[PDB]
Amino acid sequence: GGPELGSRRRRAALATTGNLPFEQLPYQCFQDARKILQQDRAAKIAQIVKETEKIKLIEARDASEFEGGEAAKQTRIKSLRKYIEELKILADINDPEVKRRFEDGRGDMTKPVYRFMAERRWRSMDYKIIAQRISQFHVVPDLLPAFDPTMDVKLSFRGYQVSPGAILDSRVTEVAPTLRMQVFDKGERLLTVVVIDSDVPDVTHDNFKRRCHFLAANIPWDPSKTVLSLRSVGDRVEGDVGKPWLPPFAQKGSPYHRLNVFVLEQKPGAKIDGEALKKHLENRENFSLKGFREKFDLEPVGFNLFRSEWDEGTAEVMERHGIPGAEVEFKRQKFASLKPPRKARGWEAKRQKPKYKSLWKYVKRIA
Amino acid sequence: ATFVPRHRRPYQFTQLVQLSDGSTFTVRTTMPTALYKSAKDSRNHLLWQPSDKSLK
Amino acid sequence: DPRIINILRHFAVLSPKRIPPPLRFGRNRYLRHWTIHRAWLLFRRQQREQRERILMQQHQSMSNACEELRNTEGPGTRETGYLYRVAMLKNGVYGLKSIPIEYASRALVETPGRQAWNHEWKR
Amino acid sequence: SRIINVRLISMAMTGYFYTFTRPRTSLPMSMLKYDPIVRRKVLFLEQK
RNA sequence: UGUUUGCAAUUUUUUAUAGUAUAUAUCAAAUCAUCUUUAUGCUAUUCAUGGGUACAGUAUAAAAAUUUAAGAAAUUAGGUAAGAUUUUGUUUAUAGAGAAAUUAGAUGUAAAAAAAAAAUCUUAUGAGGGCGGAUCCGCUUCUAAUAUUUUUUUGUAGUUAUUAUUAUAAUAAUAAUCAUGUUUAUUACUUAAAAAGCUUAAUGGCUUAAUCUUGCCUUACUGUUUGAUUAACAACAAAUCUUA
Ligand SMILES: [K+]
Ligand SMILES: [K+]
Ligand SMILES: [Mg+2]
Ligand SMILES: [Mg+2]
Ligand SMILES: [Mg+2]
Repeated sequence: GGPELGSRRRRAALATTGNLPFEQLPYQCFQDARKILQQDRAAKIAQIVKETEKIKLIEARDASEFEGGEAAKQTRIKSLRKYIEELKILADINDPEVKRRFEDGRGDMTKPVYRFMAERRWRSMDYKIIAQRISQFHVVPDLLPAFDPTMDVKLSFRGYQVSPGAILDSRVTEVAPTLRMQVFDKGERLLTVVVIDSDVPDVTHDNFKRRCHFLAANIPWDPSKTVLSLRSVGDRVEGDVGKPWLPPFAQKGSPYHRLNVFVLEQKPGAKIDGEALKKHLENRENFSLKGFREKFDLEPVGFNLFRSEWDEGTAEVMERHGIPGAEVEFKRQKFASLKPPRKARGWEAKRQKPKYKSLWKYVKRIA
Repeated sequence: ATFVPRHRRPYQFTQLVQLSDGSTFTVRTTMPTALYKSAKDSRNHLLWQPSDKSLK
Repeated sequence: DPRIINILRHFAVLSPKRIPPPLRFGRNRYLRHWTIHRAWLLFRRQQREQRERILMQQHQSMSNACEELRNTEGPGTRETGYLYRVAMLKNGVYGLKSIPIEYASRALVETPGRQAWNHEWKR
Repeated sequence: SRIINVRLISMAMTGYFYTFTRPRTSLPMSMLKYDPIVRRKVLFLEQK
């Protein structure tokens, strides 16, 4: 009856009740509803064998036979392959234990079923807020022309999970964040993580420039991995660090800085050279995600946001890492009226010089 | 903040309705009666049984 | 007045504060209800797909016969498709006496009556 | 005559007040306003 | 012992442990007033006010309750958040019901899925492009994206059933097909103008909210201050909008 068995209710209910599987509980309706789904899963598995053997026949068939050639043969197998995937999900979407295993976090993410429910959970709320953060914070069209996130990305600083688009302190955001990424797609792909600060103020040209605060690539990720620590990118996990984590900072006077954490997927069998990635940032002071993505043929999949402004701990954080620019404050540009000065008008305004000293009782000290 | 109204339904029973022909079916109603014996109905009305001569 | 109070007492019970509260199920009960819910919806699908399959088959049979009937000729010196054009007429279909009241009024019943069928009916 | 101008006196006893109008055939006014003397939101009540 | 009595199911936080940042448990708060006597009484039976007896999944005697409709009324008008989006009139039908009373109606479409070739601009804080004078400016090629072409096409399945041939299967055609979802479905687009509504006449505007409904509120705040109304009213002043 230890903590390794669950909660107090389970540990308590597991000693006063009988040992019997949940599926074997002798309840009329529950056992009568499990018998309907029982023969259904047998009918779905019986359909996966009829559609599986139907692909072999179409696979071992000369393209000349098909009136449409090889093009009409790949569109018929495409609809069949997709029709099998839906049958594999419909064979366990009604299982009562599969729902229990996924809710308890003990579900295997290497199976289509668990990835289907895991994706239906992310879209319910988490996708909605991040889709809103992309639009409201003007990530699009600023960084990307259009972006529809496809994977979940939650970043936490020193254990504490930070919500999307939250102004964090310069001391909290001093160490590499941990990414809690969940991928809902099959296979293992290389993921590229790029943290770009899009609000660096350039006073010389009166505009903002983009500065990359972190860059990594060649990070193998499967749908079974959850946590990724940006500290050990080249020590524990495989990866190439183009630029180590730079402590976010924001000079006094300038508005809050947006730090966009982007996760981009590399195409199959495309490993970025460890020396060509550290050369891209050389002599590049306006890191453009658009151009960078187009050169390595990457695709944005996940994204998260967190802002950072001037705080009490900003000055000290710059001292440790030698970040220059601490003794620089920004003041709002003031636009004075463009109307040329004009002589004052009125009876009182005319008679305000020493000439009309006898009429100064009507002109001076007016409320 | 749109309110979620809760349904206000009265108690309902399962009633057997025996028509004038002796046939019986089950229905869901609010009345407490158990069996409703119907002496007059469409099966004993000339308008619904114009060809019947017994009722004519 | 006393009879009216009896009426009010009925509404007072249906007040939002008096009616029962929303159900509160545990996990095991909730999961069991989920299976009962899941199966019932699937069971409707099977009844729906079955009911819709029969409706489709019947329509195909009508279309086959009608399409074939349109190509035939006769009887005798009658132009091709005369019978097809006559069958499509809807004279009285939407009238008052379209469908006999007796046939429609009779419905399915859980148990039969004293006389299930009347064979003594005379024209 | 139908509308009167009342004075909402601060309950911090700082002497600041707010003047709003209300009909005579109504209840006295009572609001949570900002007292600039203490620079905090306190309870303001009608004078009478 | 708040939270439904058969078992890690929402979010964040607290604490503890293992652990080297993660993992589980735990705690608090939010969301919600679900009603909680394990029997002490009742019931049947039996035996002398009473003493037993009952053996409980077809659950039970063993708790069916133990000490006067506001969601029927109020036309409440500002800040903020969310949800709803023709509400007017006309017309159709509808016991009492009539010229005149209430209610229900009153457009259509889509929801497996495309790939690919060039061309015409336009854009780009794309290639830090090239050439003149990384970012400014004038020239400019290339890629990318949007738009456009009636352009150049290719594919248009799968599933259920029908028919035809072929040896229950295969092939071809035809019809249907948003649907793993409490059919009252749902979601998106579309539905002339006028009208209704928005403190009050008229004009303009709003339907993607400025209308309506609901939750919490009282910024209908204090001081100073910016730029304007082609330098308010063809001066001044009292005014109107606006910024920090
Ligand atoms: K309001
Ligand atoms: K209209
Ligand atoms: Mg208003
Ligand atoms: Mg109307
Ligand atoms: Mg002037």
